[PDB]
Amino acid sequence: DKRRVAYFYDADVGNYAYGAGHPMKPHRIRMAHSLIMNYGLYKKMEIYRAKPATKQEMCQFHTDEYIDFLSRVTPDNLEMFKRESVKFNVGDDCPVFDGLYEYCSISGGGSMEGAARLNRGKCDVAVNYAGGLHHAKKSEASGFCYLNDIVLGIIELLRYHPRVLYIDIDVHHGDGVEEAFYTTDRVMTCSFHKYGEFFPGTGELRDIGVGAGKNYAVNVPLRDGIDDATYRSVFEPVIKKIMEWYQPSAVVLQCGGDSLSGDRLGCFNLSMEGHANCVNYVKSFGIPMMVVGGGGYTMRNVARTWCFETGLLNNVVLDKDLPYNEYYEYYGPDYKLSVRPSNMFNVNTPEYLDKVMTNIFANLENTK
Amino acid sequence: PSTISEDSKVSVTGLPLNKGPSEKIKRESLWNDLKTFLTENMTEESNIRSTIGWNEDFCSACNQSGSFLCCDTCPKSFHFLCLDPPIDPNNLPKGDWHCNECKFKIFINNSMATLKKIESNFIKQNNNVKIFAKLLFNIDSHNPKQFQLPNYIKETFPAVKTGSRGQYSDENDKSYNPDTHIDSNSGKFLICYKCNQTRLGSWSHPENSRLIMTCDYCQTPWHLDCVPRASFKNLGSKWKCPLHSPTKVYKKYKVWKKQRLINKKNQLYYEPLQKIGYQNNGNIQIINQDFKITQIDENSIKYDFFDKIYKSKMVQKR
Amino acid sequence: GRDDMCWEVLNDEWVGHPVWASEDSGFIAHRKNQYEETLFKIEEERHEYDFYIESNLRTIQCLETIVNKIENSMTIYKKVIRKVYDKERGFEIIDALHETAPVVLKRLKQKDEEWRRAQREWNKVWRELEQK
Amino acid sequence: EFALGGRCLAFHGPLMYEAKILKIWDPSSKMYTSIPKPQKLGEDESIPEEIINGKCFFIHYQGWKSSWDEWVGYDRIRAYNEENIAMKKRLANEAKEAKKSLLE
Ligand SMILES: [Zn+2]
Ligand SMILES: [Zn+2]
Ligand SMILES: [Zn+2]
Ligand SMILES: [Zn+2]
Ligand SMILES: [Zn+2]
Repeated sequence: DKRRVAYFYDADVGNYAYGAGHPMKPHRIRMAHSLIMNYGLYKKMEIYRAKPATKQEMCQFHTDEYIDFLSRVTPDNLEMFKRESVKFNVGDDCPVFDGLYEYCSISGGGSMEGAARLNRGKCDVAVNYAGGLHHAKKSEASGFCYLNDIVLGIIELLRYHPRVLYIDIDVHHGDGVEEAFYTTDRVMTCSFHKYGEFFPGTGELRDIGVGAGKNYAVNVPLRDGIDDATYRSVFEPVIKKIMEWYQPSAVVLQCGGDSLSGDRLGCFNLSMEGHANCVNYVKSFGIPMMVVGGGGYTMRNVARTWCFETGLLNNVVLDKDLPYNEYYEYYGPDYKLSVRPSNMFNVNTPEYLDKVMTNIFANLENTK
Repeated sequence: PSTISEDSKVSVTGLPLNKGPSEKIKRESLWNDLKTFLTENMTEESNIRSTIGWNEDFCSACNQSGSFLCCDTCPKSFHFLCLDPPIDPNNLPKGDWHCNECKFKIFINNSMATLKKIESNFIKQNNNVKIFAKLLFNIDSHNPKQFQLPNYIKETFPAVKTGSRGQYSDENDKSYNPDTHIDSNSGKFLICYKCNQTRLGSWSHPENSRLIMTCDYCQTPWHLDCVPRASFKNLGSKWKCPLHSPTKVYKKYKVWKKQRLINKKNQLYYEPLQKIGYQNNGNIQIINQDFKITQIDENSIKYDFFDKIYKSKMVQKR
Repeated sequence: GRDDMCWEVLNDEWVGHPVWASEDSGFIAHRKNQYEETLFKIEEERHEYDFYIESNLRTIQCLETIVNKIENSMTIYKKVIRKVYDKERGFEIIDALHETAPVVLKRLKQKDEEWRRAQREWNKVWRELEQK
Repeated sequence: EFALGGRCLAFHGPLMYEAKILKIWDPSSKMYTSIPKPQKLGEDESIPEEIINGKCFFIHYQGWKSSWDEWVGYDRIRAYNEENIAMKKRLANEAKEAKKSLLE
């Protein structure tokens, strides 16, 4: 490949914390950045600091009342803000902190600029881990997400590409993104997620899309604790079929750390290389890529995961030994660069997976 | 002023973040290619975007908790929506608010003169509609309430129940575990209908067992793999295997529904006489006069199916 | 900001709202052992320490770039000033700065020193606890 | 309706008493099935001759002590349905009216 990889990072993303016990900390972005920098990778990517987005750009997908409420709400002014809090689901699940507007603007600006750079051809690989809030849908904060900048990325890519493909690998289904393109045939959303009594709850197998988006939405229902050898086996053939058949011009991938082995909320049994297998397979097709970072609440794991992936995209394999980052204490007893899977029993039987393959491929048989 | 004397209060560590080890924890939690400073320069502000140039804890009407506009004359609690007319909490009345009953008891309720008021209202409506005059007068004395069914329409159907706050509820509301395959009352295994096996695997080899849900209606055991399913049904509705009637049909549109369960006191069972051709609904029995359930005489089902297939043949055959 | 193409490709008719898809019952979480919970506690304490230290360091650097200029990204500093001046005097002192920079800068540096010392001791404790 | 362990409602004079079934009698085999069951008539178990040859059942009256277990056949043991509940309530109301007439 030897792709020209651009990169985006704002130094203000590690200075906005959620609630004390809240599992969502963007500090993981910052030690992931330090993992990237101390490995000497800074000589291989084009580092940028994208401009934060403005209200006129969030109103492209979100609503004027929603954005206006976002720009004015504050922990100090909360007590008089009662109707909007319940109306837009901005209460406890998605709490309000000091720099919420700033963080949302940073994430949206970074992802929207990444899509812009992919459009102009400055890079064929744009990476923005700050974005990836695949749960909020145009009017409400959901799943700790407040702004679905991903849809802005696909909007900008569609400005140049006739077809854009979205892949979700977060153990959470890409509800907001699939909803944003449930009816259009330009975008395919393909979410690999856990299906059951899980927080998304959506992503049913028979969710091929409505309207013109019929047969243009793929949902992969999975059981607990899938491992690398099974995740790759369920991943690769479907991606092969979609690329061979839907044939997107652009493609967007959501790289969430939630499916990591031993995630604070995750339940999957993916190690480092099982996760990197999907990235390698995606980069194996040549079409431009816009990598974001979604789930993951074990920052010592997601930082290592993201550093390994950014090494992999530049077609290099990083060292297994740490370069003595600043936050050295975070990286366990051995201080290596890997995620060790646990001994739990994987319940994803081959027969259920085979039926899933049969259904998905039969549905795709009509997407030349 | 010199310094913040109340500087270190508390932190997540429990300590004020300025004390440190917390010796009790020490005894508890013990046994006995450059740096990032170069990022300030290689960060280039990219703005090449195509759009860069732009009293009570319940409402006295809903009997639920939530926003409460309580009163002072009468200790009542109301939801803002559960109020006639619905008042916007943004523009607060900012004054003494009394319930409709309180308003009537203060303005009108002179212990004897209330008869004068009701008589006057009746005589302003006796010439006009007067059957409703008493009700029209009296409903002005009442607080708004959430609408509920009158405790007997529900009883007409012995298949419905009221939820917690008053909601609808019906008959479908609801490591290695080899014991799930055992009946435990007959000692038998759970032979799934689709697979005709239990697929117990083994304790030595747990990776061969197959999960079973044993449908919640007719208790038929089923593999999670025999019918595609990701997880069990535990929180939501009762699972039902696909060996049950649809009870609802969309045909091209047109909608069909099966009648509800009524008390057998009011159930009027009926049996036809033609026994070959008799157009009935899905309300059949295999062996106010509107919910008659046909006793279908099962062989009539076979007959009706047969000539129906015959007609489906001759429509395309002739 | 919704452009015509945005009106074309988006979708506002069909929504899922997982609560509707959840039968309004809830979601079943995953089971985690107590060791995992202790790891979570250690991670949370580490994150709080490092977040406070990084915010204080960023504001310290900004105040240094201000004071070296006056010798002759909009909420971080106000937040850290309010945290340091937790006596509710942060509100007045922020505006007083907007019109006293060296004294607040040196107080921030002192707080940074104490926080880093406590962080080192806590790092020792955390590592000792985690290793088993 | 009529099964081992199932609920039942049996007549007793001008009122009914609900009970739970424990033994099911089979007059053809002269045998009853009980639950903690092919077994002959017990050494201390017997049924009245007017219900020894009928489908009799051993029932326990709820709200009554365990010493009031009775062998009641199909004559009084009715089918527990909505009609059974409505008719139990009907005769309870008639008993109430009889009590009120005895009083007022
Ligand atoms: Zn996730
Ligand atoms: Zn109310
Ligand atoms: Zn009142
Ligand atoms: Zn089976
Ligand atoms: Zn069934």
